[PDB]
Amino acid sequence: ASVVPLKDRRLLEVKLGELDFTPSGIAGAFQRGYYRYYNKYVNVKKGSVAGLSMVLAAYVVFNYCRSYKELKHERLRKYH
Amino acid sequence: MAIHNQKGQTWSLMLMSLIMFIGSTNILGLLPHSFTPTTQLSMNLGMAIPLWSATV
Amino acid sequence: DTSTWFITITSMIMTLFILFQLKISNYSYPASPESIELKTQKHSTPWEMKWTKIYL
Amino acid sequence: ETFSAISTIGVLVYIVKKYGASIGAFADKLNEQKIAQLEEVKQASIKQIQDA
Amino acid sequence: AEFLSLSKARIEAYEKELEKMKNIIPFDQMTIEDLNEVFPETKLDKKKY
Amino acid sequence: QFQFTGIKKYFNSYTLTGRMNCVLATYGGIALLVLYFKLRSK
Repeated sequence: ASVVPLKDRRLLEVKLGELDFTPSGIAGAFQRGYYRYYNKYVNVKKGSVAGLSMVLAAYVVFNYCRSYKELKHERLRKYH
Repeated sequence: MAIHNQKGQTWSLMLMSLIMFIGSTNILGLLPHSFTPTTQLSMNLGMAIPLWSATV
Repeated sequence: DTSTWFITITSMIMTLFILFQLKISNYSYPASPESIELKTQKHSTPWEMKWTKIYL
Repeated sequence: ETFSAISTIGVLVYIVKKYGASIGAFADKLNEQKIAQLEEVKQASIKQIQDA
Repeated sequence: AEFLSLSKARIEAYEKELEKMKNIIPFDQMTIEDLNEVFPETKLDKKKY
Repeated sequence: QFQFTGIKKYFNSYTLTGRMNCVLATYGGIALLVLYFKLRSK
């Protein structure tokens, strides 16, 4: 399973931003990564936001799971 | 690098690794529900003493 | 909070300083490159005098 | 109690403004370095071919 | 006889010195070791600055 | 095991003084004991 998780980061990193393979990241898949937010993080050209801001968005929702048991707070219903 | 200017410049290639670790692990934790290892007082007493007594 | 007992993190900090001394060790330096800028010239410069003595 | 979730995501939107100037800096960064490499490939040929 | 041939090797080594400079880079983004012939590297603690 | 010979020339250079975690180790062992001692007397 080690060659399974190692081929997740390697494949993802090349595809997400940058690597005949180095200039493939020069156009970048940042145009593919762009459409998720709205438009506004446009500065990803050489300081690439959507390359980095996906890992940090993954590390937040991964740490939302551990905190969920402690801060329950929910009634016998749903919120607004 | 500029201050030392000795044959104690060999030590300085480590000191820029020390700045990127607690430069990052203090900047990650500003996120919504993240956790910083330099919050706990345990490892910082293992960052001072093996470095400070490496000087004397 | 006032946490306790400390058997944790500090053994997981020195494994990290096998990582950071692996990445940052492979860093291209402009200054280092500059220091390889004059090594090619003056060997060929005296090589011009190597044919100046081979003739004269 | 996470209305401070938005304000740590709101400040990271204002830095995307200056990130469009960070690109120029990024583009500028190593231009000198690549040029720093163009000077050695240019000097070594021309200084030798006339000497021959 | 000798000085036209001792300059000829100095012409021949200078003809080999430029052709090895064309060997190093096939592209701007070419290589991190083929550029490690002209610009130098050394042993531990050489580059002071 | 090639996380060694890339940085093995570095180690025996500065671990002569840098690998003195014995003091750190000694402090850690003592710290664990005092915590246990206070929880023993509660």
